Formats: sequence, C-alpha cells, structure tokens
Amino acid sequence: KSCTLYVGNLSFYTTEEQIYELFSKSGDIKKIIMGLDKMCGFCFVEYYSRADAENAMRYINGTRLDDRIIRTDWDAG
Amino acid sequence: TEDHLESLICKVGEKSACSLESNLEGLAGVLEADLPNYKSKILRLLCTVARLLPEKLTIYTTLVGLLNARNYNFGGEFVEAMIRQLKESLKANNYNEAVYLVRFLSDLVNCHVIAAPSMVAMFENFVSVTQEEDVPQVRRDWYVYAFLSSLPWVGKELYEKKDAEMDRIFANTESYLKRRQKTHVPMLQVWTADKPHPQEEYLDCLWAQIQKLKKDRWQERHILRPYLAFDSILCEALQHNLPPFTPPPHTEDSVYPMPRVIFRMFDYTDDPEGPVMPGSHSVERFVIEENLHCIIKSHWKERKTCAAQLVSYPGKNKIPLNYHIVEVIFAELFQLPAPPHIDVMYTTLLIELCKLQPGSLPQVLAQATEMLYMRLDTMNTTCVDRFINWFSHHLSNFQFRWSWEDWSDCLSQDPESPKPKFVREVLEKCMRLSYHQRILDIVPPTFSALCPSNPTCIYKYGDESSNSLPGHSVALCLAVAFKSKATNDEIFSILKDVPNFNPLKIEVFVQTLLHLAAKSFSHSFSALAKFHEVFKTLAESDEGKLHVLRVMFEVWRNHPQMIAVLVDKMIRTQIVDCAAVANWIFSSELSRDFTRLFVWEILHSTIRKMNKHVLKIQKELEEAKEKEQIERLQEKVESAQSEQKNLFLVIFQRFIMILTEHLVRCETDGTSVLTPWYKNCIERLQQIFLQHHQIIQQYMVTLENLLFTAELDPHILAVFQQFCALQA
Repeated sequence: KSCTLYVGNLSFYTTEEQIYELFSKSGDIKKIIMGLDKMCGFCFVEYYSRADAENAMRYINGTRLDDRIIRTDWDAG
Repeated sequence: TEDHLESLICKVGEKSACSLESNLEGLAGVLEADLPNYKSKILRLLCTVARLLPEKLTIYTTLVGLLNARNYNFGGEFVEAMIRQLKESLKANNYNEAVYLVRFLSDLVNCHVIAAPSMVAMFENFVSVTQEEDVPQVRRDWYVYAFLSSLPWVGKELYEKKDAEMDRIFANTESYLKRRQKTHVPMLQVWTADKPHPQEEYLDCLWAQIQKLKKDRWQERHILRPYLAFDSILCEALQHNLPPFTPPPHTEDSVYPMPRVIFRMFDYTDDPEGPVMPGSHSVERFVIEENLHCIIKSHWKERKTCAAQLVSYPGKNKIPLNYHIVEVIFAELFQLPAPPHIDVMYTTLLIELCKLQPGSLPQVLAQATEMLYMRLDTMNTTCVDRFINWFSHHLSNFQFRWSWEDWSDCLSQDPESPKPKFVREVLEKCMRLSYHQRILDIVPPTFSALCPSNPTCIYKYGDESSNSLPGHSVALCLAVAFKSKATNDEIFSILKDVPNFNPLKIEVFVQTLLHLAAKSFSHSFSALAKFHEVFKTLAESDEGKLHVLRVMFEVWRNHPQMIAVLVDKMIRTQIVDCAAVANWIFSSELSRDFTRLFVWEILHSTIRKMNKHVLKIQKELEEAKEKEQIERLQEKVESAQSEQKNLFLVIFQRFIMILTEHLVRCETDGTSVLTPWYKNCIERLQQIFLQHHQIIQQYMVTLENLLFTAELDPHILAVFQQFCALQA
C-alpha cells in the first residue's frame, strides 16, 4: 500500500535534485522531502505507484549517490 | 504436504552434496510413492516447471522420464496434460510459455517418453500454419520458431527416425522463410551497419543456426542432458504416442509475439585467448543466450540471485561465460521496442556481476563499453538514450572514473555526430547525479568543452537589465511584492498595470516568480502552488499555456532538469496541458535543443502521464461498475481518451511537418537527406511508435486515414509501415 521510502546514509551535500535524478530511474516521483521531518542523511521519496517504489527498493537501494551506498526502506504502518 | 513436493520439484538440480543423477533418481522414487494420493498434484506441478523453468528443461524431462519408467500410465497422463496446457497457453496468448512446453515435449523424445514420430507429426502441423491463408505473418512466424528452436534439443533424434519426413518439413519451412516480409527489420535493429556484425532478423538467424546444426549431423556441444546417464532405464519401450494436435485457428483476439532482431556485438576475436566463442550461427550460441535470458526472467527481482544464477550457468563445454552474460544484458537493455525488464535493473545487475566476478567481469564490461562507443555511428537513437542513461549511472557508482582519452576521436568531429553528442549527454547525466565543477574536473582538459554548462537561472529583469524593457517597472514591483509574501490578488493588482491573453503579463510574472524560487525544486514547486490562481488565469488560453512554457524556457534553458520537473508539475496541476507541451517541444524556440535528450525525456514523460491519467480514470469507472456517478465518470474517460488520442495526433502531425520540410528542402537544394539532424528526427518518430505501441495500435485506422497516407514521403511513411509490420 505504501508508495513512500525512507532513504538513509545520504551525504550532507546531497540535494533534492540529485535524489530526483537517481530515484526517477525506477518511476515517477510524486514528492521528495529532505530531512526527517515529513511536514541528517535522510529523505523521503514518494512515488505515485507502488510498483515504482518496489523497483527503487530492488535496484536503487544499495547503490551509490555522492559515492555513498544509500539504504532505502518502506515508510508504512 | 502439497507444498512439500512442490519444493522438492522446484529445488532439484540446485546446489547439493549429492550428484544430480542421485537427486533425480531419489526424487523420482519420492514422487512415485505419492502418486496414489497426489498424482493430480504432481502432474500439475511438473506441468508448471515445464512452462516456468525452461532454463532447467533437461533436468525436468529427465525426471519425467524416470517417473514414466516407473509408471507408464502416469507418463501417459503427463503427456496428455502437457498437450492440454499447450492448448491453454496458446488460448491465453502466452506464446512465450507455449514455446517452452513445445521444447519440453521435444526433449521428452530424447528421454523416450514420447515417440519421435509424434513430434514429427506435431511439427508438420506447426509448419502447415505457414500455409494458412490470410493470417498474420507473426502467427506463421511463431509456429515456425517453436519448431526450429526445439531442434537443438530433438533435431538429432527426429532426423535419425524420420529423415525423409523432416527434409520435407524443412523444404516447406525454407520456402516459407524465403517469402517472409522483412519490413519490420530497420525498426528493430540496434545498429544499421553490416559491420562488424549484422543485426539479423531472428528467424533468418535461427534458420542459419539450424542449417549449421544439420551440417554437423545434428551434433551440438553445449546442452547438458542428465538423461544420458540413465540409458539403462530409459528406452523406446516406454514411449507414448501423442494425441493429434491441431494449432488453434487464428481469431480476432489472437495476439502473437512481435518479430525480433538478434543483438550481436561479440565474436571469437573479442576473447582471442579464451575458449573459442560459439559462433553467431551456432546453436550453442542460440541456446546459451536463450537460457541466459530465461535466467534473468526468473530472477530479475533479486539482483544478487540473478547475478549468481548467471555466473553459475552450466554447460557441457567451456564457453566465455562473462562475454555471453554481458552480451545478453546489453541485448535486453537495447532490445526494441523495449527491454523485457525495467532499464535500471540492468545497471544494478552489472554492478552485482562486477562484485561477484571482480577479477574477470569488469574487463569485459569495459571492453563492451569501448565497443558500444566505437559503434555509435549507426546505433538507433532509442538505444543510444539507454546507453547514455546506463553509462552515466554506472559511472556514478564508480567515482565517475573513465579513460576519456580513449574517446578522443570525438573531439575533432562535428559536434552533432553520435560520438561527441553521446559524450556531452553522458556528462550532462553525470552532472545531474553530482555537481557542476566535480564533472568539469573528471574529464581531461581536451574534453572540457563537452561538459555541461552551469545550470544557472537567467533573469530578464535583473541587476543588468535596461529599464527600457517592456514591463520592467512592473517586474520590479512584482519582485519586491513577492518578497513581502503577497497574495494572488496583490499580484493580480500589480499585473493589471501591463498593456497589450497578455503575453507581457505572463512574461513579467513567470520571469519574476521563477527567478525568486530559483534556489531549489521545492521552492519553485511551492511558488507554482502558491500562485496557481495567477497561472490558471494568465494561461487559460492555449496561447497563454505556450507562452508560459516559452518564458519558463527562457529562464531555465541552462538547467534542463529544472525544465523537466517544472513542465511535469505544470501538467499535474493543469497550468498547462499535454497538447501545449507537445506544441512547445516542436517550437522554433526549442529548435537548437531539439536533438538533445532532455526534450525527448519531457515529451515521453508527458505522454506517460497522459496514458496513466486515462488508466486511472478508467479504473475508477470500472470500480463503479461493480458498485449518476458511473455514467458521469464515463464522460471523464472519453474526454481523457480524446486528450490522449489528440496528443498523439499532434505529435505525429508535427513530425510529419518538420520531416517533410527537411525532405523538401534537401530535394530543392540537392543536399544530402541523411544529416545528424535527420537521423535524430526520424529515429525520434520511430521511438514514439516503439515506446507506446500498445496504445497507438488502437489509433491505426485514424493514423492511416489522416496522417500516414499513401502520398506521404516514403522516408516518413516507412516508419508507420515498419510499425504496422510488428503485428502483421
């Protein structure tokens, strides 16, 4: 049901633009929120469709952005 | 319990302390013992691995063979059940699965479960499909493919038993193959060049492989046949005869696979010190690649497992596996119309592979990259975009390290040429995953001019603009007003002091708003959200919508990524519509950027949003079918379906118009038609068809009647004809 991912281990200088570019490879992004405040190396990536969030988990998770191995996980519950 | 057997069947052949032979015989004994209370389940389970695990084909036929040897009746019921499944797979248009079922029945001959004349008869029937009248070539093609592609497995046995009968089937096959239309070929080739490797139509290629196999007396060197170890157990006395099989008639709802072109980039000279690479026309090459593609299909979701399964791919003899893997992966990524799986998967798969075989795979991938670069001149544009997106992303995972000096030949070429353009586009992508100065620094000084420009905002009324510019005073007022966080009415009030759909109002408003939120995507997004009313009012007309896009471009031309997200946001919030964007894409203002990737990225993103909007509303409508509303929603879908159809009509119209204009001018001036600009344009038109074939197919009559008519210049009409040939 959730189409949103927590993204962790981002470099301090990583921008929303770079997250847009990387995460758009698995689908269309509805919203990106930098930081842990949905209203530190974390951001939220929300997709329009669940399939696209799953493909980010499958193929973006565990790869590099600003030479850092990023980690993604579902923002659900 | 039913779940237990499923596990034993599904896992046999995997990593084990015992030999494969041991586990097969052991498993056979276990399945036999459960026939009384699980026969029907075991049948279905075996029928399932037969259609879903073609990469494990000979392991499962062997199992069935051992089972049949223990219980003849069961084997009869299996073969019976396989014929049923085949009919059903064919009914559900799962021609892909059907091929595997045919291959399974074929290899069962080798296991002596099925008598050879039964398959000879079945194949005589498949080939008679090519004699049917007024049926799609793709239909005839499939039956011929299913037959020929089974031969690496069962060719020898069929020829041993019924050589005269087979020769007749081949005679008929060859005559069919000689009269096939090849209209679809140019639209599916990754490269048009014949050298170093022709990109061959799949049936032409396969026929040549079969001829080589025949010349070799039906002997091949790759397929593993576990059954050859059970020669004492398996014997002709255990054969079954198949019930007659008549290929279901072609109906209205029949959907056959599109034709294919064989991706080919390596030959034995690319690994000159390894085991001699199986040639392009060997069945070994066919089988290796088919199995590798099947492995990816089974494990695409799990990149680690996928990489492991590819690296552990077994074979009768030594082959340059790393080359085959890399080649198959690029075959998928560059497949036209589309890869079997989401593009990004391949990027991460290659990274997993590099980690798994650090001492051997990276060299091969680097060699493959060099070769792809060196062959760019005739690579189809759609494939070049994928190459660009892949390579840049790949580089970002390896500190953007590349030996650009290897590619110095692009430096002295026309900047519009495929090589220097590829390089510029790659560097532009790298910047999007990085920073401007960072990318400027990864290249040698000789490449510095190919690096992207700093993505800075261009403000028409900034500290440098002459106050003589129209609306200059208002722009300033707007600027200060925006800082004071004004309301829409407050901005409206200011705008009214602009003379003249008011293009100047739009210009001073967009320039000023965009310039102020120029710090981030988020600021630009919230600025668009905040002054939505203003946009909707200023851009209520079509002219207004176009002028917004136009001014936006004047502001952000140095920042293609910003343009993309802005256009997308403007579409989603209805500041503009897709028709306006399509018109903007083909506008004179974009002419100098027309061949750049970003333009096509936006156009296709725009098309995709339109398509998804249609699907979304259709869904709601359907949902109400199950539950004044359902009907009212039906009006929203017809409007969306119309907007969508119209989007395509406009895009095609614009392409026809600009290509005609180019074609006409080249005749008038006696200049060459084939320019870099033309290569892009025509292949971009081709790409519209390839990326949205499923949707466009419903517009065929309209397109043919209104736009792609018999009088259309042949260069343009050919694209439509190539597209039609995908299902003719």
